[PDB]
Amino acid sequence: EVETFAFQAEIAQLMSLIINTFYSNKEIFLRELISNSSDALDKIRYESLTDPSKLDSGKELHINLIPNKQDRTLTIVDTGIGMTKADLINNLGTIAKSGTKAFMEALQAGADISMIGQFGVGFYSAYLVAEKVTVITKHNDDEQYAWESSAGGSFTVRTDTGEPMGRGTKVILHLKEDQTEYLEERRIKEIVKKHSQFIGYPITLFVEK
Ligand SMILES: COc1ccc2c(n1)C(C)(C)NC2=O
Ligand SMILES: COc1ccc2c(n1)C(C)(C)NC2=O
Repeated sequence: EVETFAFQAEIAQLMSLIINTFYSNKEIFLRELISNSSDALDKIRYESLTDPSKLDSGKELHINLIPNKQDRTLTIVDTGIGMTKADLINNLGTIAKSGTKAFMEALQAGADISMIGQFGVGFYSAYLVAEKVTVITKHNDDEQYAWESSAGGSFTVRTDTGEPMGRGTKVILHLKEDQTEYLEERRIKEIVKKHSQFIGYPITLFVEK
């Protein structure tokens, strides 16, 4: 059973701006997704201080970067707090509305797309490099879900029947045909070192076979 939802008009507008604007410095998408993963990890770690049982779904706090050339995907996996169904449909988008308006105003005043994370809507930079984004997520208080959007104004949510993740979030970037440099080990290594070198969780860059 697949549910289809419309983005808020303001978020659709943000996504079209990201897709349509000419802007060569696309690599910052990775910093933004890793930053989100670090925030999610910080959150479950803080909650576990007063309720250790929140780590019964997995003690390890880490980020994995997994390229796959056959599928032309780059996956950013974390074992952070995860997202509930309400997070996926409502909560994050509610919070994103104000960040989007501020980001739009900053751009008109001379900011650039690389500053998107300073407004709390860095996730949508994924559409600098991906034609489709799939998000698999599992929060301790909810079931495992799959969210997906190719932009165009809509997204879907369904219960996920794939491999159980335990707890956390996988962001699967279905890369655009001209963005496959982000599958290469040396390129990902370079970007992590430049923009994410002090993240307080181990980042493991998987190798392809
Ligand atoms: C990467 O997984 C998550 C899970 C929950 C949350 C987030 N990311 C952000 C976007 C940092 N805000 C949340 O509430
Ligand atoms: C997976 O990490 C995130 C971060 C921010 C956001 C999202 N996911 C969705 C739920 C797609 N909407 C957001 O604003």
